[PDB]
Amino acid sequence: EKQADYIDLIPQGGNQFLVNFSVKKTKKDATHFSIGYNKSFNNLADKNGFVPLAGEHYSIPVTLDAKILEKKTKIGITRKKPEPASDENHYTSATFTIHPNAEPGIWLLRLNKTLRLAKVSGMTPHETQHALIHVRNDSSEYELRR
Amino acid sequence: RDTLNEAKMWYMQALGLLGDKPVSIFSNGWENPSLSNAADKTQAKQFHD
Repeated sequence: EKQADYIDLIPQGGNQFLVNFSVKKTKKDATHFSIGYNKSFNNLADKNGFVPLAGEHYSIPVTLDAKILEKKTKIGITRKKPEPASDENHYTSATFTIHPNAEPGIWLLRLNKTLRLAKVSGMTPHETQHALIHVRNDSSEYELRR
Repeated sequence: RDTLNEAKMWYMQALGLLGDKPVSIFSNGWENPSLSNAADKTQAKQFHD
C-alpha cells in the first residue's frame, strides 16, 4: 500500500513452492512471524526464530497445491506482534493466479539472448544465465555491460 | 586416409542402428518424498493390485 515488501511465489515443482520477500520497515515488533494463505486461514510456516531485516532478500519454502493456485489465493505474511497477532500488525498480502498455456513469447526472447550469448562466449548455457544479473529496472544494456 | 573414411562410415552405420539419443528428463513429476512415505506397504499393494 505505502510500502511493505514485494512477495514472490517461485514454484519448485509439483506441490512445492517457495516465497522470496524483502520487507522494507523492520523496526517495530516480530516474534516468530507468520505467513497467511487465502487471506483468512493456513498459517503456512511459523518456524522462524528470526526477525527479517531492511532491504534484504529472504527465502522460505512451503508446500501447497496448484488447484487452489488455479483460483485467486490471497497469500499474506504476518510479522507477529508478540502475544496477540492474527492481522493486527503492519500486515500485507498478495493473491496469485496460475492458468496454463498462455503468452509463450516474452520468456523466449530471454532464452534467445542467453543462448546466443552462451554459444558466443563458449561458456555453458547454465553458467551464462548463472552469470547474468537481473534487477527489475536493470536495462539489458547494463546487463550486457556487466 | 581412405581407411579413416571407412572408419567414419562404419561408425555412422552404428549410429544409424541406434538412432536418436534419448534425452533424459530431469524436470519430472518426481516429487521429493519422505522415506517413510516412499516405503509404504500400501504403495506396493496398490501397485501389484
